[PDB]
Amino acid sequence: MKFSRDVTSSRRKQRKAHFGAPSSVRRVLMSAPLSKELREQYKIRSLPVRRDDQITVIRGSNKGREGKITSVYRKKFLLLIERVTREKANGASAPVGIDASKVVITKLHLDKDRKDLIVRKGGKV
Amino acid sequence: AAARPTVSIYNKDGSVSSETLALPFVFKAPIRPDLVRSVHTAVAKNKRQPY
Amino acid sequence: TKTWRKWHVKVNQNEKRYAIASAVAASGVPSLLLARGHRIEEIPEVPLVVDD
Amino acid sequence: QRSKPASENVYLKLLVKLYRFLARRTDSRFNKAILKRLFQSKTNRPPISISKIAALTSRKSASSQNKTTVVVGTVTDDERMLTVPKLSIAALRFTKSARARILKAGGEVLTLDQLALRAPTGSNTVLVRGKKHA
Amino acid sequence: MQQDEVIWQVVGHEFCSYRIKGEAQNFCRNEYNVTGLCNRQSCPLANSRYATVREDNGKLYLYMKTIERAHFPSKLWQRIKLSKNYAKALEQIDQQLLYWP
Amino acid sequence: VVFNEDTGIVKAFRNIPGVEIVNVRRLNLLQLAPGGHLGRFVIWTKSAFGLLDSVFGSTTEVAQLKKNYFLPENIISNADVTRLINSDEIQSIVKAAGPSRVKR
Amino acid sequence: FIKKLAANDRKTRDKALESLQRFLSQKKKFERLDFLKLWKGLFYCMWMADKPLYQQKLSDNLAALVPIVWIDNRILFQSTFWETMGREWTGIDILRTDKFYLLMRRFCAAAFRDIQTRSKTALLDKVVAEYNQMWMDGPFNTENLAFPNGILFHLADIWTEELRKVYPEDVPKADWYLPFDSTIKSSHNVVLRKTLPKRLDRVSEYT
Amino acid sequence: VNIIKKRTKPFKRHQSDRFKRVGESWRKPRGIDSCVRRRFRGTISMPKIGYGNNKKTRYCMPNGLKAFLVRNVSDVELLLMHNKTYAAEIAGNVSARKRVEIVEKARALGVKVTNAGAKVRSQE
Amino acid sequence: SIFAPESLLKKTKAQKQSREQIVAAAAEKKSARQKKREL
RNA sequence: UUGAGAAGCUCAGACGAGUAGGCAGGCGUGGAGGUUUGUGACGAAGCCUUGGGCGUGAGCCUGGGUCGAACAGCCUCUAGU
RNA sequence: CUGCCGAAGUUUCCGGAUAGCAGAAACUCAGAUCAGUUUUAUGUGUAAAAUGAGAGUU
RNA sequence: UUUCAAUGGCCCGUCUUGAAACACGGACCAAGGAGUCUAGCAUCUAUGCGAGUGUUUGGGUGAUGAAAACCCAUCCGCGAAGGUGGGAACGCCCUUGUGGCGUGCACCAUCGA
Repeated sequence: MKFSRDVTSSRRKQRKAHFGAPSSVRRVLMSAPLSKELREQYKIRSLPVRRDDQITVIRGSNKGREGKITSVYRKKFLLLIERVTREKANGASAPVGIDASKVVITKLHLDKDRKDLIVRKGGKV
Repeated sequence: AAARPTVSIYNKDGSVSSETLALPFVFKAPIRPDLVRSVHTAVAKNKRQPY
Repeated sequence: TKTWRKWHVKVNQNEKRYAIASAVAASGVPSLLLARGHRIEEIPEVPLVVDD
Repeated sequence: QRSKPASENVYLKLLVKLYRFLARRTDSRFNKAILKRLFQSKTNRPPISISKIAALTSRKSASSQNKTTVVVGTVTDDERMLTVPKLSIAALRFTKSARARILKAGGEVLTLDQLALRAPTGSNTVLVRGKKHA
Repeated sequence: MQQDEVIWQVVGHEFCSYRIKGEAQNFCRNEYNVTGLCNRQSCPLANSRYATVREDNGKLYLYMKTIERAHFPSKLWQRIKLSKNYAKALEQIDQQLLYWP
Repeated sequence: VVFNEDTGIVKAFRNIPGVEIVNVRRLNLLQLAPGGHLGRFVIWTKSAFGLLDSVFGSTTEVAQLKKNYFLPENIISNADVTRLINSDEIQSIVKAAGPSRVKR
Repeated sequence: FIKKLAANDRKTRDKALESLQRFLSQKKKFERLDFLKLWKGLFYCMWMADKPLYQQKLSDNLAALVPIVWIDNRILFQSTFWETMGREWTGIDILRTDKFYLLMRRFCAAAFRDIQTRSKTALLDKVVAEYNQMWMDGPFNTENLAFPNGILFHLADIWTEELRKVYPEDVPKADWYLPFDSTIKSSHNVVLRKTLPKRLDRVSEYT
Repeated sequence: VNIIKKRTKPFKRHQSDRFKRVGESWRKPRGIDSCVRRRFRGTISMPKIGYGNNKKTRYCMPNGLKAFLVRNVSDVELLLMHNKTYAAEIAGNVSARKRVEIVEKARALGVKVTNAGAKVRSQE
Repeated sequence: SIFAPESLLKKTKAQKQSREQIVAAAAEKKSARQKKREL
């Protein structure tokens, strides 16, 4: 149960926060789990999604099929996965979107900032 | 009013203990479903907000 | 609708203590516990007392 | 007309349940009278003071013997009189001041259920009432 | 603490969680009802001494409770097993429910 | 769960769905008679149970903690009527019994 | 002693009884108050006796508690029981009144048995009068109205019935029926006076 | 004691046929000069306590059983001892999954189910 | 085993006495019925 | 003989217009604490339908067709009913 | 929505206070009083038999 | 259910009028839509206490919504300032029943104060 008066428990106010959030607040709302062996390697539970991160879809019609994240579409909370597409009328590919909390991160894109983030949360490489 | 003088205390492990407590005098007081209703009826309107 | 409606209701204290002494008394009768929906068909004893 | 109390004291619906059986299964008018007065409103059941009861049993020739005074209603005390006499009383309710005063010096207080198991027919009982005018 | 009269005056009339308000009659969801209706003779909670027959995996058992075990919910319902032979089943009930109403 | 001292009981049981913990000295009717209905399942503790003789009192003595408060005194002593009626002291004096249902 | 008698499990209530075996055989005078406190414990020992076969074996165990008490305070032990059953008789409830009827039936029979035993030592008229004095200041006292009649009707009903069992061969002349003849005479409960002979089974063939 | 009714046709509201804003639910006509309220000839009837049916037959289906609404499979079990007078009506929102559990249980119990063939389909 | 609850022995005695009284009075009332019919 | 929801069951007789008005018991809507260890993507609510029932009646339960995410029976509380 | 009771519709003084009708309660009585009643008889009224109903109060 | 056959039945609400006559209001359907909220007074009933009574101005307190609950100090308000007979109920009887002898509630008559 919430006890702080700094937090709120309002469907109206919490949804206002969710869809009124800007990108620098949406980058934490779009997080992803880590693979079990990788989760314990860095001793961290979940990390925010990122372009060029190798992931496997776990839920939906595209369950199981892996790939990377071509680009993270923050304004609608979606992940664009290469080769996970859809045949439009005109034969082109309109790539379907997957939410960040369904996929699982298998291979991270090791940036200098990501490494600091790992060791910041009591982790290690 | 005669009823059940002693109650038995249960340890953490679940086994009864040899110690006992006399049933408190409150546990024989009148049981009044109407009086509890018309008091809960009132006392429950005391954390209300005005609209 | 007016905010000065009667929201809070007065009960004498000796009415409140009676309703609560009665409320405590009826928590020692197992029948009034089952009949309220409590799943205490395997409770070792009522009133149920543990140690400190 | 009156054949169900307006009350919701659950224990008064058990007292009536005892005196509905007694009234219809005995030939005494004490029971038929007691049952009627268990139906009366709170206004119609006046408090009857201890001193008024003390005067009634010890009235004129006295000779109280060990008769039991019975009243449907409360029996409030009277601090204006010091020495309470020995009394056996049955009533719906007492006041903690009165019930102590009867108990401390003399006999005992009873509820209508303890009178019934002793005098189901109203055997040697004085049935009093408080002043109605108020 | 254990009165069939006050317990009934609550459950019977104020609120009992097992009663189903029918159109003509009230039914009791309590598992230990020998009749299945909400009555005064039938209700398992008011009656301090009670006996019911209910099956448990293809075998009919006779469940019985007493006033002197009414305060311990775990050990409240003594149970015996009724034999397949119907005639012997009825002799079992009488020799166990004897001097009961 | 009715306790007497806070040392970790309130933060133990609280997350358990439904289990409410309230002190002995501030028992609340919305927690002993929820919905207006009597008979909430209470799990006392030994220190709390022993204080019950002092928070409520008796019909003769008075609660040490609630000033000048005596428990209510009832309309009757033996609340079981079927014992009052079906006793010898009454059934020995009632007149004869008619049929429960009179034939037409 | 007292607390364990009214325990919530029989395996500990039972063990209190044979621990009471030595206690009631003590060779010293016991005040009435100690017996009243004891008898509450024993009254609640019988209160929760569940099984009908068991609750009629315990009555025989409790009736057998009479002759083992010292001869001096045996009357006091009997007297307190009749007092400690008169005051709590209203508390009992229909399903629990079938065992105190028998329990009172057992004890009222144990009173006669003690007379038969004491008749061998002292004069029959002396001990019977002393027991008769026990009924005068106890259940059959006209001064206190606190005593229920349900016990008094019961005692009359089973008075002579257990007199024959105690004396199979014959009963000698004695004031066996004096307590009733001293109640239907001057008792102020007119209903008890009126309906006592109609339930008694008094015979004057030997008295 | 057979299931006999003092009237079949329902009581319609007066002038409820003419209008559509006027509902067919029976409403007592309180019109001061209302001749139909005044019980003239050629008018309609009006509900009276004289139209009540036999108290040993009220709530009884034409086959003699009184409908009893069972929500889940627990409810169908308590009709064990009234199967000769009550019929297990299955609630309208009970899914086809539990609907079979209710009908198979009730068939062995001996009780009669009124809507036992709804949303389901047999297969041999 | 189980000597019957004596609260029932009280009832048996009362009902037997009531049975005896109504049975005894039946002979006289029936006997008076014929004479009443003859009259 | 089981017929103690004693607020129950049972028996007997007479009676039945109705405005103003007086009294009583109920039906229904939104929400509230308790409850049904309630119902629901194997289809909630709603909607239509010469499907079947229940009640003197207010009203209710159900079948079929649409429908697609919630809802209800019971005891009380409450009102923009 | 159903069930029960259900007038007055106007005297009388004077916009009213009364009354009356209807209720609602509390009382005391059926071994007591009554009646849009009828007789008997004394002088149409009055007083005292039948026919019925329990009647009277606040 | 539609339809037919035989018998029937002057448009509803308001207002008017004994009654109608009327004069009004009504094209149809959906939704919205009118004794409510509050302070004062009196009555009836229910509950708690009862020569008392009323925690909620406020203070104490409340770790799990803490605007709830629970507890009480100093005031304060509102109260408080004999005989006679008829009688409810009961006992004693005793020719029982009938009644008498009594004890006599609430209250009413009476004398009273």
